Amino acid sequence: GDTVTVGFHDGPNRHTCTVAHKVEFRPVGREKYRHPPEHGVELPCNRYTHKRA
Amino acid sequence: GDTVTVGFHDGPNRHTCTVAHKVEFRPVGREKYRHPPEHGVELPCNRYTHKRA
Amino acid sequence: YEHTAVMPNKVGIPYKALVERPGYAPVHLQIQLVNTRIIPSTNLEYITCKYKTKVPSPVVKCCGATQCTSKPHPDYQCQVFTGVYPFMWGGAYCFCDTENTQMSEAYVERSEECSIDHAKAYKVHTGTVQAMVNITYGSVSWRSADVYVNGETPAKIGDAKLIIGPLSSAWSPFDNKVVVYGHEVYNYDFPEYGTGKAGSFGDLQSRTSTSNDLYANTNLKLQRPQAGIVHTPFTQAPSGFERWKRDKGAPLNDVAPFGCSIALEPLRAENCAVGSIPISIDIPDAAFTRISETPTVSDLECKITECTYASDFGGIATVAYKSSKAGNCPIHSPSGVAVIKENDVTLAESGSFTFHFSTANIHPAFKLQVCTSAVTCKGDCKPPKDHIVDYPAQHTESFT
Amino acid sequence: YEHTAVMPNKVGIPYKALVERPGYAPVHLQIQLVNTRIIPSTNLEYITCKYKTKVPSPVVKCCGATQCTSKPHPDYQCQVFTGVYPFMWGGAYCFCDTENTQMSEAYVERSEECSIDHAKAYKVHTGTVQAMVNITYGSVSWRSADVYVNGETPAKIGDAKLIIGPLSSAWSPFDNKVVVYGHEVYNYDFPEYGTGKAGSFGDLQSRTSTSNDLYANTNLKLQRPQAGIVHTPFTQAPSGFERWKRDKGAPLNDVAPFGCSIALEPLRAENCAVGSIPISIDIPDAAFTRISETPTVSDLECKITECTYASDFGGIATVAYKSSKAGNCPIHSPSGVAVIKENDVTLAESGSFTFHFSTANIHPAFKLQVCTSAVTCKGDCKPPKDHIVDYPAQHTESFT
Amino acid sequence: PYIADCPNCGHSRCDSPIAIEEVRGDAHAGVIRIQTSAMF
Amino acid sequence: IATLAPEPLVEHKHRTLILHLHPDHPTLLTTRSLGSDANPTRQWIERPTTVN
Amino acid sequence: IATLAPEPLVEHKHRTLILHLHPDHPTLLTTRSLGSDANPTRQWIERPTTVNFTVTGEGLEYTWGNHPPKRVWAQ
Repeated sequence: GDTVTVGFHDGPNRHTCTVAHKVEFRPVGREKYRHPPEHGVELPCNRYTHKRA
Repeated sequence: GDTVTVGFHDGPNRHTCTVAHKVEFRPVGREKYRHPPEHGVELPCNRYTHKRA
Repeated sequence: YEHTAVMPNKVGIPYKALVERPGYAPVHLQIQLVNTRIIPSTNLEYITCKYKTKVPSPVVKCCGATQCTSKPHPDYQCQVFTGVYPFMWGGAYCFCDTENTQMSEAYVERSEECSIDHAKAYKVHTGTVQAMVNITYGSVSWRSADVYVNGETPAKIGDAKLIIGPLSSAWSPFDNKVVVYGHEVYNYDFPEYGTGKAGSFGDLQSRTSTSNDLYANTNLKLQRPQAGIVHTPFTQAPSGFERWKRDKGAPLNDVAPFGCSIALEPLRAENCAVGSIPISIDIPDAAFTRISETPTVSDLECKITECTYASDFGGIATVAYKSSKAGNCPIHSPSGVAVIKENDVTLAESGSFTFHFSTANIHPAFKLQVCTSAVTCKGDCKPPKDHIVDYPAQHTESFT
Repeated sequence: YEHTAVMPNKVGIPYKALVERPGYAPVHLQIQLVNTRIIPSTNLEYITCKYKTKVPSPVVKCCGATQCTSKPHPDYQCQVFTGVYPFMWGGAYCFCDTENTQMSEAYVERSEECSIDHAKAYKVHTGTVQAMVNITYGSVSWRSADVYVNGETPAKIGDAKLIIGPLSSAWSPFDNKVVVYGHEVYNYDFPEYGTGKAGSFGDLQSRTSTSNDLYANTNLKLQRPQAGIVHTPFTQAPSGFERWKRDKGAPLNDVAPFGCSIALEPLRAENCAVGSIPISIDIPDAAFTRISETPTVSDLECKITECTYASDFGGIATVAYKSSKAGNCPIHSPSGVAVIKENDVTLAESGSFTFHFSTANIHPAFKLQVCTSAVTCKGDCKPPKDHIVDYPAQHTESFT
Repeated sequence: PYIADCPNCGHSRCDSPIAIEEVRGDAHAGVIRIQTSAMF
Repeated sequence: IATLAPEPLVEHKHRTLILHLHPDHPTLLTTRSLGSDANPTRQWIERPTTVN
Repeated sequence: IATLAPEPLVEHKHRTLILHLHPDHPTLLTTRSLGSDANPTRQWIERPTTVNFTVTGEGLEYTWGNHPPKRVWAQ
């Protein structure tokens, strides 16, 4: 996405926040997808964790 | 967007309406963005008002 | 019997030489240079990575100036600004209107990805190449040992003592200057630590990941925030680590010459098939069989039957073995024309046993040394049809 | 104004070049290559040290044989022995008299000194030389920064950006193969890991101190204990680390050429005075003084008064300064004949001030550039008497 | 939960508690790590 | 509130501007050699490019 | 706590160090003519000995035992 656009809903109001940021997702590999598939080989990508510890 | 797609929700039904229209947003400037940023110079764009008066 | 042998550098194929010790029975070799991992001498010059303009929160003095100082942060860009009216949650808050001062400061810092996703420069010298040479020797039938190339190093793993190289083919596929990224290695003339032009590769240049000091030519230029609102215009080149990932060059494991593969591991360049290696072994004399115990095979005859003018061991030839005793008989073609799949052939009392081989000359006139009995296996060969699979066993092309 | 300058590699003496920027006032240099520490590319090949025949306690079977096996300890020498009657505290104890068997076993092991008192081999490549270059620049008057030699590296420590080398004098005083011991470094053709003849250097050859595996050619030969008594004759060469400490060769910090010192530290070879270095600096333009603010000094006169044909700054010369303003005036002899102690001279309105220098030609006809005013300080010099102290400031010997 | 000045907060520059700084579309897995000024 | 492209990297040569350049988005660069010979140039730049 | 050999007697000559020398114990003396021609010397000295060293123009260094290394301008 050209931008990033964030927001919750308190309940009385939308109350969001939005920003510019150049985003892309190349997967690691000589394939230039636009999105991760369900299958294919695994290989060493860079990525953030689920966790807090 | 290639199209424009409008709609409210009365509450019992979606009840929307949609249409074709070629849309783009060039910002005024020699930069061909896809979206307005948070910063940068101000310069004389064309734009519609918030108001009714 | 210290069997010196010049030997082609090529990885995935044995080199079944023959020990011609005068006095006892000869013994075949099977020298397969399973690897040619290199590990040149190198130096970590600087990690680079994409910056992060981790802005320290600007000062806002409400009526009058706040002179900035040049703090020692890397690329500590700081510029005082006046003429604001900063809307912060209550409209503006500073009651003046021009004496409202805003001091923006921003320095460059290693990303969190710098630790992990980071290019890596090197000044690369030549170092010393290695190999996990298998020899399924003689009747020993096994040793898979890691060795060197420098021509006085033995490696007594198994029972045999073996001295390798130095190879003549000193092409380090690495250039002098190299950049490295995860696994893709780039023989790139990185500018240097301390210099890299902003936007260009190495805008951030940290010695290592821990190194708090660095060189950040990012052309970071702060601009004044707009229309009396709190924020920090940082105008900056996205990194030369951002590019160099999508306007880069191709990797040396995809552009090298003379047949190499690469790893972000000890910085080896595996399996570089080029030139020859003067290899010499001191066999254990116990492994020898004395000459008076192997059958003498002479008064024989050899002939091809279906010679395949090819790479895979398609060439075959019956041999009218004329033995004295019965048993094993190591074999080899001392001429490099023919490469043979069988090191050893079993023999009854003067039978016949075909072997497999491969050649490159239409009329293969190669000697065959069946345990001290030479013979010309002259004949003629046929071209194949089916040539799209990995690398050959023939490796003997010459004038034909 | 990026002041390129070829520059002799010599450690303990400044090189006060002069910035001739067209347009603003010139500025002197003072480039003192305080160090030339080298740090070639190297590889720890194997530590050696003296063995310790840490004998495992032999077996004594009392009636019949105990076959030994070749345990994998380094140089595991073990030999069964019969025909004993082992006196152990009660006379003998095994009641037989020939079936009394004794199995002696001994392996080689790193000494405890191997960790700490140990020679250390290396395969030594060339690497990249360094320096803590002081420049007490201009009016900046200080920067003492660590730099490199590779001719695109800056080091923006202070305010000036400076690019050094590559030097032309590639004599690495280290040879290819080097042994190292504590501080005394020996450019020795160590045989190799895995090979060293017993008694000769490297009888023990461990990759590192931790490395449990090694190569121990010590010629360890057990002999049978005497006359029915418990002990373990181990007949062995005392180490090639024992010798190599009292029948060795001399150290490279005592036999090197072209003037080097050494450390067991990053394996540098300090202060190697040889050849020249093409050095180039980008001064901060702020440090310049514009030309219209320094006094113009022309219509002057220069003459020696007591020129000393020597190394120490014994040469002197008054100068009939003929200034316009009054202030400082940087000075230098663009000819390398004369080396001057004073970078800068203060000036009243057209006074006179002697400086100090040193030359090598009997008739020193050297120009002197007193802040954009040249002058020949022609004259004649006198030889000294008192030549036994450290190294010169003259370093300009040529045809005279 | 910090509150800062969102740049195009629906209409224009408001002061949202979820004011977005440090967008990081630098990984590969379809993922972005974001900081709101809000501490949920 | 409008656009702005990241600053250029000015590089000197003899009567020649090398410019290593690196935008955010496609940027129309253009010039005017102020001689009565105009000799202008136009090119949208989205891919980072060293120009002259 | 370690060794030290008695100081030398430095004597000047033309590009030459005469050194009347007189140790306590056998002392390994050695030098390094700092030209790219090293021309070093080694000799254990236990007997007192007047020695000589052809010093060059650029310099020599001198190591009276574990006493620190000296250096010399002989122009």
